[PDB]
Amino acid sequence: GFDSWHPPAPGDRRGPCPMLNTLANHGFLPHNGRNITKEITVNALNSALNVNKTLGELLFNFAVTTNPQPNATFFDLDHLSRHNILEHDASLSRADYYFGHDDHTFNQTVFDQTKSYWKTPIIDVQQAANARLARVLTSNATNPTFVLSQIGEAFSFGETAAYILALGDRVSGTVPRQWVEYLFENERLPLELGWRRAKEVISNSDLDQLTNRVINA
Ligand code: HEM
Ligand SMILES: [Mg+2]
Repeated sequence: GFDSWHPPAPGDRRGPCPMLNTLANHGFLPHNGRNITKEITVNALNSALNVNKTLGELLFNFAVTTNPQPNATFFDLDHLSRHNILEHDASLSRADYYFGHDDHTFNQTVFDQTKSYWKTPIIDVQQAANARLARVLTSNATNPTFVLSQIGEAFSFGETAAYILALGDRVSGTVPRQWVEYLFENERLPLELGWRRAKEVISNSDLDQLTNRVINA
């Protein structure tokens, strides 16, 4: 829960999502990142972040498509790392698969580029959109195998909306820069800096409206 945290050990699976990695480190998800079921996913997202259980189920249904095992009713966090299923190029904190065949390890050089677009202590929708676009332009210019499919692009917009929605204020569309940086660089919730679990339930409609604002910006 909120009061426990420890880093992954050998055998603990981690993937390309900073938030799922964080929730496993806290034990909201199994700390070993394995055998994650619909019920575990829905309960972890609701307990930790106040994600609507309907949204949590939809996200699980995406996640489970990455498990290579036939007829799987679970996923492990490293299944999410399979290139161009849910994972995609032009991430904010991971390298493109092309360069070193590692699209899952946190990459400080990549993240430093993203952070350079967060110029003020509060991130707004415009700065969030700039950071993501800069990553797309950089991958496009440097990765000869760069692809951002229609679905990958929709995912990319949704991921930027997600850190605003889970950590910040969905009406103003703002979030403290330090909390987002803390999440990515520590894979721990920024509780000591004052972050509180969202008091309003986070539903599909909330994610949709914020995603569309990032697109419009
Ligand atoms: C079951 C639920 C979830 C699943 C299956 C999932 C899956 C993923 C995957 C596969 C990626 C990699 C995409 C890429 O290539 O960049 C990713 C990235 C990301 N996810 Fe999650 N995610 C979930 C929940 C969340 C939540 C609740 C948040 C709230 C903060 C979140 C925030 C992010 C962010 C900000 C990224 C971008 C990472 C980057 O660009 O480096 N995710 N997620
Ligand atoms: Mg990626």
